[PDB]
Amino acid sequence: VIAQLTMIAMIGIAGPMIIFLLAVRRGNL
Amino acid sequence: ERGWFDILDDWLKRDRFVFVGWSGILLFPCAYLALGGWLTGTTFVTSWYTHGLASSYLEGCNFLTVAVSTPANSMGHSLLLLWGPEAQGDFTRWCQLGGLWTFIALHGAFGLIGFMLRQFEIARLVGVRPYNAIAFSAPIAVFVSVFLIYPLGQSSWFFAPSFGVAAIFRFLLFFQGFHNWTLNPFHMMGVAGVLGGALLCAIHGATVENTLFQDGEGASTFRAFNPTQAEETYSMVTANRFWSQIFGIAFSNKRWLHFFMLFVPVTGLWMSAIGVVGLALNLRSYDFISQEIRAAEDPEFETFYTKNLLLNEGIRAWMAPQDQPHENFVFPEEVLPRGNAL
Amino acid sequence: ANLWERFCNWVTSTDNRLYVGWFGVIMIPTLLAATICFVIAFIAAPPVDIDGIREPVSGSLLYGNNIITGAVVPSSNAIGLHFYPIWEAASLDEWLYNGGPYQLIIFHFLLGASCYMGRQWELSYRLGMRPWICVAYSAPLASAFAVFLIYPIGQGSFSDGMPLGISGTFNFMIVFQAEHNILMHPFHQLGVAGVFGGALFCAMHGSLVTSSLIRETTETESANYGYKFGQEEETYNIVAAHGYFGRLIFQYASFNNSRSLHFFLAAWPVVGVWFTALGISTMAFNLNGFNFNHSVIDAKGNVINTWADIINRANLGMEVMHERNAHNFPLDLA
Amino acid sequence: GGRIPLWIVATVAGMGVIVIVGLFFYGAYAGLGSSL
Amino acid sequence: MTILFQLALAALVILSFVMVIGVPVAYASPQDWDRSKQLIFLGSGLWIALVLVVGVLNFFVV
Amino acid sequence: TGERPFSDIITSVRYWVIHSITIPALFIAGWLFVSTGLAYDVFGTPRPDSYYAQEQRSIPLVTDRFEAKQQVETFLEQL
Amino acid sequence: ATNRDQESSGFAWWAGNARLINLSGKLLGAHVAHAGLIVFWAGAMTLFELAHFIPEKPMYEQGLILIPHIATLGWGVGPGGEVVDTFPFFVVGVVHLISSAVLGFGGVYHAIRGPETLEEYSSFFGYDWKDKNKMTTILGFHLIVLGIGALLLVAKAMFFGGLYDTWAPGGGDVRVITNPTLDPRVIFGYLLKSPFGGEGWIVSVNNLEDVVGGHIWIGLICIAGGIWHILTTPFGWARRAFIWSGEAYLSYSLGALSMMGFIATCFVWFNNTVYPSEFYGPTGPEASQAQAMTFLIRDQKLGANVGSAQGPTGLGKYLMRSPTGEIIFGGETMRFWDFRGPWLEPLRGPNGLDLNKIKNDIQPWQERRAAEYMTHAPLGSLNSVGGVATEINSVNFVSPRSWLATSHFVLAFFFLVGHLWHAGRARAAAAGFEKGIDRESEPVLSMPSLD
Amino acid sequence: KLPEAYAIFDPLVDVLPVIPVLFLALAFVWQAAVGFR
Amino acid sequence: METLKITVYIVVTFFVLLFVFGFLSGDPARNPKRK
Ligand code: CLA
Ligand code: CLA
Ligand code: CLA
Ligand code: CLA
Ligand code: CLA
Ligand code: CLA
Ligand SMILES: CC1=C(/C=C/C(C)=C/C=C/C(C)=C/C=C/C=C(C)/C=C/C=C(C)/C=C/C2=C(C)CCCC2(C)C)C(C)(C)CCC1
Ligand SMILES: CC1=C(/C=C/C(C)=C/C=C/C(C)=C/C=C/C=C(C)/C=C/C=C(C)/C=C/C2=C(C)CCCC2(C)C)C(C)(C)CCC1
Ligand SMILES: CC1=C(/C=C/C(C)=C/C=C/C(C)=C/C=C/C=C(C)/C=C/C=C(C)/C=C/C2=C(C)CCCC2(C)C)C(C)(C)CCC1
Ligand SMILES: CCCCCCCCCCCCO[C@@H]1O[C@H](CO)[C@@H](O[C@H]2O[C@H](CO)[C@@H](O)[C@H](O)[C@H]2O)[C@H](O)[C@H]1O
Ligand SMILES: CCCCCCCS[C@@H]1O[C@H](CO)[C@@H](O)[C@H](O)[C@H]1O
Ligand SMILES: [Cl-]
Ligand SMILES: [Cl-]
Ligand SMILES: [Fe+2]
Ligand SMILES: [Mg+2]
Ligand SMILES: [Mg+2]
Repeated sequence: VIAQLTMIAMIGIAGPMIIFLLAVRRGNL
Repeated sequence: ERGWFDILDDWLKRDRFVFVGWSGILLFPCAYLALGGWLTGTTFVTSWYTHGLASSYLEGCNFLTVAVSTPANSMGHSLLLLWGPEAQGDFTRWCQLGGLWTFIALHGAFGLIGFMLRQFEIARLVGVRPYNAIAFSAPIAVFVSVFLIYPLGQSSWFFAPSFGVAAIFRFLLFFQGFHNWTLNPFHMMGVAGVLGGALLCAIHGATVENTLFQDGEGASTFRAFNPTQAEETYSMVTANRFWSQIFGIAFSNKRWLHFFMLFVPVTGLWMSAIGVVGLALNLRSYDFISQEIRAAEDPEFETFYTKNLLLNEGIRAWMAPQDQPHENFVFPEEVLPRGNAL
Repeated sequence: ANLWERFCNWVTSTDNRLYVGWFGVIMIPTLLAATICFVIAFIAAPPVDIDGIREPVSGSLLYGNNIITGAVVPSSNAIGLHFYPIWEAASLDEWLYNGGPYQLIIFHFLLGASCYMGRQWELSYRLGMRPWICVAYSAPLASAFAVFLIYPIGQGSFSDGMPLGISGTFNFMIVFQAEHNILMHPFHQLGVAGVFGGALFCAMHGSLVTSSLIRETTETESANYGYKFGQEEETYNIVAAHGYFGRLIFQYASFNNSRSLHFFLAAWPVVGVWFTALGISTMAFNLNGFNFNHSVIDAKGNVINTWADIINRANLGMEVMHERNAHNFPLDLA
Repeated sequence: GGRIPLWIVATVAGMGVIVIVGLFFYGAYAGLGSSL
Repeated sequence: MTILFQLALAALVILSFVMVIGVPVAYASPQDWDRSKQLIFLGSGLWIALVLVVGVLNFFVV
Repeated sequence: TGERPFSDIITSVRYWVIHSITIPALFIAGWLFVSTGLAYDVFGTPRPDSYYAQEQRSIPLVTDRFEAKQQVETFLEQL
Repeated sequence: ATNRDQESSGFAWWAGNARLINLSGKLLGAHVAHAGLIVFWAGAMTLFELAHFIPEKPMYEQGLILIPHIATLGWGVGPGGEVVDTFPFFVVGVVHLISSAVLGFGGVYHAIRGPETLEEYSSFFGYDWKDKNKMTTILGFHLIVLGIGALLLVAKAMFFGGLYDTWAPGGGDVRVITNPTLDPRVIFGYLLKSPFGGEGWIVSVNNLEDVVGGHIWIGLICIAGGIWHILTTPFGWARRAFIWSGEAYLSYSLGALSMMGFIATCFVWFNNTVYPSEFYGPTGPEASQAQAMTFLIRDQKLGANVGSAQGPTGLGKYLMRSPTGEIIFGGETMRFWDFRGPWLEPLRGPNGLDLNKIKNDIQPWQERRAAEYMTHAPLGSLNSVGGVATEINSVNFVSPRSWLATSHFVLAFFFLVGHLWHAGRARAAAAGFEKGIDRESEPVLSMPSLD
Repeated sequence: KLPEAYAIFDPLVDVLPVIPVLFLALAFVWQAAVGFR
Repeated sequence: METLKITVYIVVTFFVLLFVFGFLSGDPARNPKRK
């Protein structure tokens, strides 16, 4: 259950992380 | 402006994010207490002592099943004031006796007064005709008839609607089984006004959107409108021709069209209210006597009207013992109406 | 041109008092057949053995009904989903007994109303309009398909389609609540939100525009005389309306864009009624409303009733009484 | 008044609402109200 | 073998997670495209080989 | 009108400093209200073991108007 | 940011993907990334099903929709639908999951890195919506693909282990199809069958020989049609009938998908050959027929003469006649007399249900299956309480049939809307009034008044 | 069940089928990053 | 019943044929703008 919530936390963050990584870098968003 | 009254008036009418006005001194505390009473009760308060029911998130209910339930039938039409002779200032006891019900019903009733005063007050300050306030009399007649008149005609508040999603559904089914409310022509005009209103809403919004003038280049057409522009954003002429050829008749007068949009659902809700006043007294539209006489004498005569009364008698027999616990109904298995097998 | 090209020109003519069109060519005869059969049956049809148990139910005015109790009664459960046209029967006598008029009415009606929807697309094309009025109409039309066709299909019988009468409709609602707990189904709840909201925004829009009509008429004459058909100037002041409504609630809770405002008026009841239609069309396959019967349990295991359980008690009353001679085995599975 | 970008504030507040609502659904299946 | 399998699969998982983030960010980054293009190609190769390895080793742990 | 836009307020570092403390403190206070059992006694809601006595076959329904408070009290004593 | 705003593209954000209409490279991206989501779901959902799966409980008690699809192809199952081996389930899920990373890769690349348009870069892959020849050619490519897809089903069925056959003599089992139905009178006959009761159009297909022959026909037809469309351009009657635009081709496809969604809903609801009740649970009709069979068995065991027992209405309590005379079960299930099922057919003679056989030949396994199917009727609540709507909580069940029918009715329905939306928008845009009425060339102002 | 050697990746497998929904939500994070232009 | 069946089949075929040929007869061109 802790494993499940952690997995879904890492997968959940992957999306916005990308956006943020591109925003900080002034990427082609 | 002069004296304290006029200074206060100045302050009340300031152009802020949330208008206040004089109506606000009534509106805001009563709306807020009615709502916070609802959220408080549905969150933490039981219905065990009044109905034999759980009714809060605390007890395990979900959004569809929580309620602030009516007081016990033994309470009659008591105001059930916190400081009244029932609770005697005891807050816990008050909650247990149904105090939140009358709390929410009466604050909600004064809040609704406040809202409609707010509609008269704002319209007067903006300099518009107060049609919105007038339209709001329909919600008022519904709230007052159903939440106040109805239980006042009956034995006690217990029979008012309880404030909850599933509780309201129960209220619906009780009205079918006990009052045969679907048969009632005042409810039928209500339905016509509500479904006709919804039809008028869909059809007017769709007609405007599909006879728009091209006033922009964008394939999204929302930006091609200006609040202060002189001209109609859609063609009444084309709309009129379209409906005339499709349906056979069309509006030609935009003032009529809009007035009609006010008239239909407002009149509808008013009619349902009158029927509910009738039901406060068990003055139902329950039966057609001529059908009963024929059916009593001719056991091969059957209609949808006879079929639905067998359903009602099923509803009464099967729901009453748990729905009306103060009656101590014990209905042995052999007396319960049932068809074959089921 | 040739005879055909003249015909095409007429059918599609923008100048007919009532638009005909290619959809119209299917719509006109089907709707006439449905209308005519309906009227004659409502007045004069004999009793119909709806539940196929030789228990004919009287629907027509001449056989002892009034406007409220009257109906065109669904076709026999013994037929099921079989196609029962007039030529499948040995006689009209038999056809009437078994509820043949119902199938004739609802099939011609559904085809006709579908074409009515196509026709709305068609005329808007002929007139140079944007095309989506027909989409708004798909909502009531879908609802009609739900109770006259999809539900029968799921349940295996036209005897369970909505009856074509007032009390009949109520019978259908009540049995439906018993069998599907429709009230506890969120698509039905969206439907209520759709029609209550539709009524509300109707009363609102009507009232906001009316309250804002520009002074154009005498203190004695109807204000409607203040608006002329086809006039180019807008007959009310939308900025004054927004000034009112934005203050009634708050500024951004209010529309100043007539186009997005009329969009919301189209979308709210149409989407909510789509969900209603889909409620009925999915309970057609017995995916039913939420069941919280005996959901709250005490420490020992005593069931603590909720309002869901009182709903259950009413549903049970409907269940055990409905079609009181039709069940021989303990479960009602369709 | 501009430091933290509105898109992040929205994505974060939006994730909070999901979490708290997901929790409420879990509780439908566990403990009080679970029918077990 | 059983330990070998599990690291290999964990490694696929981890590589995947770094590809998921890295490939979109790389592709839409203004400057760093020289170093990026090579790794994308490298990560891709490692990812493919790792799928085969887990695929083959499956038959030794199952 | 006048007030600072919400847009400004909720993107401002000072907003997040204040509310990164007040939001969680309220939430935790809400949690404790239930976890201590305090909610049950304020509102008079039964815990799972307090709906019925061990052998009781009927509901403690209020049947008296002016001594209902006392009935609940009696009904509460025998649990 | 080449036209990724409303000002440049004239499409608001919520119509964002309409910005892709003439950006073939970015649009290919959208499409490949999307197929990746589809293939992804298939693989991950399969794995999730397999992780949750208890082989000894019926699939249909486990909320499974994909494993049943795999099993019907004959993988992982044996006599009676018994699971003999879950590894094929595993293989199917993994291979989809891996494959989806590849599609996702391609999709993300074309969407975000490759050339936004493909016409400058390549004429083979580039296209203009209005190029009637290119459009039929792409279409033609996909027809060939689809054809091969149908022939893979055939290949599985005839050469790679066969298919699960609920009708297999002696009981349901996997079986190699050696003699598929080739006669066009049978295969195309199905298409001309009425959709009403006792007929059921194509939903009626009740043997694997027909299913295999049908796919042989379809694979050939589709390859043939693909070649045809690569080699030809549209005839002039077709040119004059259709709107030729991206948005219009979408709309046609939306209409065909809605239609297919509806067909799929009825297939899973009624059909127990290509949706074996062993995997999918009993049909509604089947479960209703099982209840009458169950009580007929019970009561006759108790001494009842089931043929002459008159029910309260005067119709036979257990047995009665259809409107064409066939012996059928009584009570409400009279409506379901068109139902056919392998646990039931042994009792059916030329006149319908046979009283001699009913009195003497009912085997225990038939009693067992009828009890099973009666008690797994596809009825339950949205929160998955199995039973009638008045049932108490206890049983966690909604039939896979209800999930598959309901989901697809909703999907087919909204696709129909999508079709009307796009067809009507495509018509208007082709004629040039999709943005509104020209205030200075208002058509209605140039027409004679109606009256 | 998954073959035993994979049991370790069990809770991961429990969460994957949700990933497609996250792609729809992601479009909205992304559009918010670019002000819904 | 047979003549009824045949009459109706003929009726329906006629109207269905009108609808099909009708939309085949250059429908896109039947609008007020671009033809
Ligand atoms: C506009 C604001 C407003 C209004 C109209 C109401 C109205 C109501 N409240 Mg609510 N309430 C409010 C705000 C309001 N409340 C606020 C802000 C709180 C938080 C403190 C509450 C908390 C609350 C509780 C806890 C309860 C109510 C209850 C009630 C009801 C009975 C009140 C009563 O009998 O008063 C009697 C008093 C008056 C009407 C005031 C008289 C004023 C006149 C004009 C002057 C007279 C003064 C007097 C002569 C001088 C002192 C007397 C001395 C000489 C002996 C009624 C529906 C009860 C209820 O809902 O029961 C179900 C109840 O239990 N309220
Ligand atoms: C929805 C309810 C509602 C609304 C929107 C209006 C609106 C209007 N009233 Mg009408 N009125 C109403 C109900 C309403 N009234 C009721 C029930 C009565 C008593 C018969 C009146 C008596 C009345 C008169 C005699 C006059 C108006 C007039 C007016 C107009 C000016 C505003 C005003 O005077 O308000 C008055 C204020 C209110 C209605 C709100 C009162 C708030 C109370 C005092 C709160 C009480 C708390 C309570 C004591 C708690 C105890 C509860 C208990 C059960 C325990 C306007 C058209 C005047 C007019 O027409 O001008 C041309 C006018 O002359 N009103
Ligand atoms: C299946 C869903 C789907 C797909 C496949 C697409 C695809 C696309 N969209 Mg549409 N869109 C969608 C849904 C979708 N969209 C929804 C639901 C909305 C409403 C919110 C929109 C609203 C919208 C607008 C307003 C616009 C688009 C545009 C586009 C295109 C350009 C994207 C871009 O420039 O991003 C730049 C974004 C980034 C650089 C951030 C990263 C994006 C990547 C692809 C994330 C990948 C993460 C993934 C996990 C990686 C796996 C890697 C692994 C395999 C190795 C692209 C073809 C644009 C357009 O048409 O361009 C001409 C455009 O302006 N979309
Ligand atoms: C064809 C589509 C389809 C079907 C028939 C099923 C069916 C099933 N699934 Mg699978 N699934 C799907 C797609 C589908 N799912 C997708 C897209 C995902 C990824 C999120 C999953 C991931 C998944 C998991 C993780 C699980 C299932 C489980 C199940 C079972 C129980 C489902 C349940 O309880 O729902 C409850 C009902 C809902 C959540 C309500 C859905 C209502 C939607 C949102 C209404 C909106 C309608 C329309 C689409 C919107 C249009 C809007 C309009 C304005 C245009 C059932 C067998 C469970 C199980 O038993 O596995 C063994 C389980 O644990 N599913
Ligand atoms: C059907 C979808 C599709 C289409 C029409 C295209 C078309 C194109 N691609 Mg894209 N792409 C796709 C999907 C697609 N691709 C996928 C899945 C990936 C990830 C592997 C990519 C990754 C990719 C990159 C990185 C590049 C392209 C490039 C190209 C261009 C040249 C391709 C070529 O000439 O090869 C000719 C043919 C071959 C080399 C042989 C192909 C061998 C295939 C893979 C085997 C047969 C497949 C078979 C039918 C089964 C398919 C699986 C199916 C069941 C799902 C052209 C615009 C290039 C580009 O745009 O230039 C700027 C480029 O650099 N593609
Ligand atoms: C996705 C599959 C697909 C699509 C989208 C198309 C699309 C096209 N085809 Mg191709 N075709 C295909 C597959 C496809 N084809 C296959 C597999 C074959 C081999 C058999 C062909 C062989 C073929 C020929 C021989 C011709 C086309 C033609 C065309 C064009 C016009 C077709 C038309 O107006 O039909 C719409 C249908 C009609 C006009 C017939 C009248 C409508 C009847 C009454 C409808 C009845 C159906 C009803 C709803 C009931 C359904 C069930 C039914 C079986 C009972 C268009 C480019 C024409 C062309 O331009 O070739 C270059 C043409 O002459 N196709
Ligand atoms: C009664 C009383 C009183 C009062 C109190 C109050 C005033 C309270 C308030 C309270 C409150 C004020 C509370 C609140 C609450 C809230 C909540 C609890 C919320 C929730 C929410 C949610 C859950 C969300 C949801 C959703 C939706 C809605 C849609 C979107 C999506 C979602 C799903 C997210 C007094 C003391 C005077 C006196 C005595 C009595
Ligand atoms: C364009 C665009 C978009 C979209 C995109 C997309 C749609 C994408 C997709 C993507 C994808 C589609 C991806 C996929 C991926 C996959 C992966 C990455 C996988 C891998 C796998 C693995 C690693 C496995 C493992 C295993 C095994 C082998 C065995 C069993 C267990 C397990 C599972 C562990 C959006 C909306 C955002 C917007 C912007 C633009
Ligand atoms: C596999 C299989 C099989 C077979 C199948 C087949 C053989 C199929 C076929 C199918 C087909 C063969 C189909 C067809 C379809 C068609 C359609 C769907 C059509 C459509 C049309 C349209 C849409 C048109 C339109 C129009 C009109 C009407 C008028 C003018 C204009 C236009 C052109 C627009 C069987 C059952 C044996 C068994 C099981 C499996
Ligand atoms: C059961 C369904 C029947 C199956 C038939 C379908 C197969 C396709 C056959 C197409 C052959 C007919 O082709 C089509 O017919 C009509 C009548 O002849 C033609 O004739 C029409 O031409 C123009 C088109 O602008 C019209 O304005 C004019 O009123 C009309 O005479 C169409 O322009 C032609 O394109
Ligand atoms: C509490 C609300 C009742 C308000 C109505 C009474 C107004 S009363 C009015 O008030 C003036 C100041 O404005 C004083 O200067 C004056 O002496 C007094 O008569
Ligand atoms: Cl009934
Ligand atoms: Cl029965
Ligand atoms: Fe309007
Ligand atoms: Mg819980
Ligand atoms: Mg697990």
